[PDB]
Amino acid sequence: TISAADIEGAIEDYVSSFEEIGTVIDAGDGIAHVEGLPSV
Amino acid sequence: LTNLADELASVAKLLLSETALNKHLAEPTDDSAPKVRLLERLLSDKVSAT
Repeated sequence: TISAADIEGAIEDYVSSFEEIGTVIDAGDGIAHVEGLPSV
Repeated sequence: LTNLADELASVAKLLLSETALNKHLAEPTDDSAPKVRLLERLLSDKVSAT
């Protein structure tokens, strides 16, 4: 299963494969945490 | 079965060594089509159909 750093490129495409919608991952006391929204 | 076990162990070793790829392949997602595409792109070379 040996593979060089070429695999790197793949993820750059994968992240580049993905409007921007995030998801609330927790909320409390007027503070929310949102995963996603890389361009925010 | 032995070949499948060896391939799976090698894949697990690769994922453990390559943290970022593991993160990308493991982050939960409603649509698994991108996950399948990347997995088959990176693995189809050195794994069996099963």
